[PDB]
Amino acid sequence: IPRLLEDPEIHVAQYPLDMGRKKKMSNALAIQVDSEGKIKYD
Amino acid sequence: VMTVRDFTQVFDSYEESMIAAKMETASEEEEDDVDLELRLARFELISRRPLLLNSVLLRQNHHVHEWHKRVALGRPREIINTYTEAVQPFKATGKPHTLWFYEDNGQLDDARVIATKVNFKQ
Amino acid sequence: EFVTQLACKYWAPHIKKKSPFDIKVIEDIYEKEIVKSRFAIRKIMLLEFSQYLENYLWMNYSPEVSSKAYLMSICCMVNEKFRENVPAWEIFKKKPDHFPFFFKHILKAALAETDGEFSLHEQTVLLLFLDHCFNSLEVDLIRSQVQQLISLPMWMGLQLARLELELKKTPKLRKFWNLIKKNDEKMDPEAREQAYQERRFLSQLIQKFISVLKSVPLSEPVTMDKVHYCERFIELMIDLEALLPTRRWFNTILDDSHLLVHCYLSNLVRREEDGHLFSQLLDMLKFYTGFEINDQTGNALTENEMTTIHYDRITSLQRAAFAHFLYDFALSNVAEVDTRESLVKFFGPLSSNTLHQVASYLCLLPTLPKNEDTTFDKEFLLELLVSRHERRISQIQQLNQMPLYPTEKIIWDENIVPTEYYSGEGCLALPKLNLQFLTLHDYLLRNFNLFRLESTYEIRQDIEDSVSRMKPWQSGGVVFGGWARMAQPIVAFTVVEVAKPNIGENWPTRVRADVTINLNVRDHIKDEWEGLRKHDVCFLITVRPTKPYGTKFDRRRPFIEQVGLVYVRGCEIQGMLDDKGRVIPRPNLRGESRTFRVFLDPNQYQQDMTNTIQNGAEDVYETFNIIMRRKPKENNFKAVLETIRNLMNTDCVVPDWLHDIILGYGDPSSAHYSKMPNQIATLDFNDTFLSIEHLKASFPGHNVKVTVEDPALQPFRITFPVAKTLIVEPHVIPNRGPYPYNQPKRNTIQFTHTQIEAIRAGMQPGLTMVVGPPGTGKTDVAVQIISNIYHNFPEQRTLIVTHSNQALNQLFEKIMALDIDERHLLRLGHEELETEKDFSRYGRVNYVLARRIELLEEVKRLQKSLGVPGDASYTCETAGYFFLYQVMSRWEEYISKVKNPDVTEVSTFFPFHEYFANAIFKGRSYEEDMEIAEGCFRHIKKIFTQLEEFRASELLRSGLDRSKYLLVKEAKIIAMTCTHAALKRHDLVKLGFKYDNILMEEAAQILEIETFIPLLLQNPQDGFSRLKRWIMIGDHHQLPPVIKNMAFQKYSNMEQSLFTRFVRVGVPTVDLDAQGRARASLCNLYNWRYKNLGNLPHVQLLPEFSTANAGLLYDFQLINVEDFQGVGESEPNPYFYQNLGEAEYVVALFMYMCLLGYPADKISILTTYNGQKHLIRDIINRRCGNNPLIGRPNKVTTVDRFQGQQNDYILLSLVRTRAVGHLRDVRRLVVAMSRARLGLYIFARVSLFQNCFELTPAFSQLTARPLHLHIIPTETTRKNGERPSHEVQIIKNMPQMANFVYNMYMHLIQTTHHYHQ
Repeated sequence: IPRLLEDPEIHVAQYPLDMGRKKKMSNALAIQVDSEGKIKYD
Repeated sequence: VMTVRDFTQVFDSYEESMIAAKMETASEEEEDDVDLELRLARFELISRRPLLLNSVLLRQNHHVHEWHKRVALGRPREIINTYTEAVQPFKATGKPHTLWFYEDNGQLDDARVIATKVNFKQ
Repeated sequence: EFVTQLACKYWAPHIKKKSPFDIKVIEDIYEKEIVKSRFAIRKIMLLEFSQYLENYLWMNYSPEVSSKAYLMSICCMVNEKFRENVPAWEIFKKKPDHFPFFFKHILKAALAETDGEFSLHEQTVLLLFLDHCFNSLEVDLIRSQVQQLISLPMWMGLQLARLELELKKTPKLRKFWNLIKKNDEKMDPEAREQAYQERRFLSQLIQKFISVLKSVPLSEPVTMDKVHYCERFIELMIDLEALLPTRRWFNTILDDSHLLVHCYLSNLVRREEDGHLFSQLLDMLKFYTGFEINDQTGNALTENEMTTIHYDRITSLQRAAFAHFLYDFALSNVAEVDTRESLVKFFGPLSSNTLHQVASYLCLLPTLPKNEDTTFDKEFLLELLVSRHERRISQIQQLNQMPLYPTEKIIWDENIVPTEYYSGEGCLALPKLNLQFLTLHDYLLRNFNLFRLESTYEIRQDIEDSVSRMKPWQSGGVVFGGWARMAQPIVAFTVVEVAKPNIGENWPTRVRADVTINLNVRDHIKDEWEGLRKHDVCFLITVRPTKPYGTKFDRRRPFIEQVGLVYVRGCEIQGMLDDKGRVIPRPNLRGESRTFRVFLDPNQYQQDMTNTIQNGAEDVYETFNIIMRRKPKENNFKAVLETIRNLMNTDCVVPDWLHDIILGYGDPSSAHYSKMPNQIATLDFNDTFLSIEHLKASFPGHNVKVTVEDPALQPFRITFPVAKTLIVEPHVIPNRGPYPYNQPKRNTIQFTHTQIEAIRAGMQPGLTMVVGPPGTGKTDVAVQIISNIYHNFPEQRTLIVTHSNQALNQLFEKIMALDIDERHLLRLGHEELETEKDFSRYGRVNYVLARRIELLEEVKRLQKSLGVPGDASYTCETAGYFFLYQVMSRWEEYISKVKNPDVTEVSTFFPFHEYFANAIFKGRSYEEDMEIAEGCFRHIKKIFTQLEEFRASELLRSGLDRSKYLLVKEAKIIAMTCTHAALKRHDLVKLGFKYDNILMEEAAQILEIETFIPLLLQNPQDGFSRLKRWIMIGDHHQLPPVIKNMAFQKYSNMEQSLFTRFVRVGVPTVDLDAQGRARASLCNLYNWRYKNLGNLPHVQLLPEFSTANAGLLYDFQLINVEDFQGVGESEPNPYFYQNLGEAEYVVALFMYMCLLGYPADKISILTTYNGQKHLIRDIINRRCGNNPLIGRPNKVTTVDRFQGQQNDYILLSLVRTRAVGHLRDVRRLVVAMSRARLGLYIFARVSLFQNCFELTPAFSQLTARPLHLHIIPTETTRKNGERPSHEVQIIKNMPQMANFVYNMYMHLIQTTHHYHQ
């Protein structure tokens, strides 16, 4: 029922937070956290 | 508007003039409300209570009980003066006489003015 | 087969010999047919239609044979006649002897112990029957029985203390009371006992009701018979209370019983479903028990009188309080203590015993004996005292707080908005129209509510259809699976203004909102939505759909659950916005989005807001998702309601000689011209009479004396006495100038003496009512009255009001042939021009403009003929200067010379020879030439009189201001429809519209309230109505105003016109008695319905009315049509009645006539049902089609849609075979019998309609001729009576006819060939 990202049975396209629904081809290289900790800025 | 003023004077000369005057007051000021209350004192009662309700909503402040007094022409209008006093002096007593010392009433008026509180106590 | 076989054996009509009366038939039918079928409506209908009451029940009724079954059977029949709207009392009027015995025993039965000999349903039937009686006091036979139930002696049913209280209150009553007690002494013991029982009936009936009411459980199951008894009882209470003769003494009785307090505390009203109708009826009763009228004087109570009544009650309560109990309450000012809240505060804490004691001191209850406990509940005692003394808001304040739009809480409530399925078995919470009303407020409010609720029904149909088509589905949001022409999804909605209330009123003076729609639609629909204009009413709708996507809708199922209907609110278009944000040389907007600014009902807004603020209800105005528009012509309800409310608010100043008649009481003849104090002695009848012979013949009962003996000198003035002698003075029309063509047009109609009585009456002050049967010259009478008033009273203005624009076209057509200046004519309307000249505001402004040009040119020509220099053209202004300075001066000098004396000097000193060169004196005598000179001056003066009137067009540039001048000042005759009058009353009053005389046509086609409204299109003058005359012309024996939902007719008689009510009331009428448009033979089919309706000479004597119809032996026939392929009447869709056998026969006859050479256009085809209309059309196209030898009939339509219309030949199909249907309404019959000038041919199941008692005077004539069509296919100059010089063949059925026409046509296709392409 929700119709927004906020909120299988639904039988709707729903994308719940931010999974992209249109092509972007974005450059960004995935930020990563390892095990417990850190954004792997190295 | 000057023609409306002269016509208002013509209504002042006088039922139709009363209509022109009541329309002049209802046109949309507390002194003018006193004037319309004077019109209630002259012309004509529940409708006067309604216009008085309009004057009351316009300004809940102490002559309104006297405006209610026209409806008594009085114990009930004085009761309205009493309830208005609860909603806020001598006016309720005047309503009591209508149902039927001025110096102390005057010091009371000094109390009615909008160590000072101690004076209100004295 | 049982009831019908009995009917055939014992009482059925058209059966020569019957078995003798047998009481067991009555006993058996009642027990086994009526009671056992649970009073099945179809059984009761069959009995009633078979004439059970007229032919078996009543004429065999006597005291010796009277039984329960007998009494009940009579009441069932009478009740059913009311349900069917046919005359209910005729057989009792025929044999009145045993009615008093019968009536008294109805009373006994009604009071019979509950669940005793009579069941509760049976006693409900008796309640309804008695309701009909009280509603029928105009019938002497009924009134003479009911009098004793409702007169002053009924007060012996009062508590003794209350009686004394009333006699002290009205001391003059006691002597009448004493007189009653004295006359009672002169009675023998049984007559005394009977009198006392009658006097106590209503008060005892109330006690029976109260005990029935109390037997209703709060939550446990209840039998419907108890509910319905209580409902019908309140219906009876309302009617008794809403009629002054029944209210006068009974109102006190009802109050003494405390019925209303019992009812509001009852378990029944507390049952939300079971008691809902009871509650709504209760609210109506409450309105009347507290109605603002003096019971004894019959006058409406003023505001001061109301206040005094309320103050006196408190005062007497305080007196009792002070002396015996409540000390603080007793000493307080009235306003302190008189609110419901204050009263509960003061009396709520008291014990039951104390409250009983208080009530006893007010004579409301008997004394509570010392040390006894009261038997009454504390809540009863409290509510008794509180409701009696609390502040009440007035009827006007109550009205002014009513929203003008229906909400979802009203639209689907079938207690107040019944469907067309309403049988008439239960009652409705609706006002009733009959004869009388209490006051003007009562009268106006009944019409207000009936109009309000009836219009709500059409709204529901509009809503259910358009919203269903949109297919609202769940998506928790809404998605619309379909589209609708009349409704759009709302894209945005915002309240943009909530204005402050006027002083006193508690609602905003104005609420506005912006509503946006997206016109993503077909351009036709885009145009229609953009076609919305100011004052157009739309509805704002909230759906929260219940169904998943794709779910089918079923219109048979409850609409609200189907679409998830939550809210309905009305609104009124102010205007569409433009791209500059301005409320709308209209612009071309871009895109598909459109925003409208609208007005919301301020009372509805306040209630919703109050509900939100006080009770946490959601804001309705943030939820709308649909907006629906309507057809403009069906959507005037809000404006009419507003106008009526405004009329109610005003002092409603109608003529004092009209007020009582309007309310339906007092002398119905008191406004007749012979009883008006300002009756005019001498009248100029002008061109009314064609000769002195015509005049003498116009007054059969009078002696005519002429003021001049010379027969060559014999227009006429007539002086009436104040005694059978009329003084007639011939006079000469003043010469109008030297152009003989400027002599006036003249009336050519040789009016009958009856038509003359109408014209005479219309010229006099007062109320003139004219009953004009089909073709009796209503229109000629009307324009002659208008013309006579025009000439006799030049200052006076006449308002003409009709129902249709057709009638207006007819009036103006005939007006044009009379001596009436077209500058004095005006026609208002919101239309295809059908008259030779244009009398709209537009046409009249244009005439004035064009006439001004021509007249200013005449002034220029006059200037030059006088040798006055000046090249400038004249204006109306300088023309005026010219008249006084150049024209009047010359004339005055001239008159000074020749009128202060030879024939020669009349011409020698005549100042205007050159101007009239294009046209003078005869030189015979002074008197002649002088008058010729006078006429020349009148000619010139008329030019300048007109120019002075036309100056306004120089001072007012816009066509709208120019039209205002014509409406307010220039016109002397102003015409419009009653519809237009209702819509425009507000504007007309604001303009200062004035008029002296009203004439109406089609008066019996106009709704009651739409007849009343034209009386008040102006302000009072010096405190009185300016209205001098009211002329109404109509025919109550023809069809009534159209009520879309006939449930409002069945229960409320909402179709009844004011005209019809006045005739019923007994207002004297002038009954036109000579028709001039149809054969005398055809006239017989309906002239039985009227008073002495015969035929005019030209109908009697002209050849065109005695010439037979070619190929048909008879000029009219009723043709029996049995089954075709096993079917008679059919119903392919519900209520879409058809009859293939009849239709095919009718079409075949039409073809037969066309093949004979009839002018196809001179034939029209009529039927009583729309289903048959479409079927006949269907057959016309599928059988005639592309046939060169066969044209099309002028119309194929229903009888109801052919009112006021006619053709030479009418083919009529009655369709029905199972039941008679709405043709039983004799008015529909009369219209159906009178649409033909020369030929009427009717196709029906003859047996069905023969059995109908009301239709007998027509059908007994129709069956005097064969029921098989007599044709003469080889045929004209044959006359109506002469034996034909051809073969007469008899067609015995439709298939034989369809055969014949086929063969006839196939012979004509081979022998002829015509050629249209």
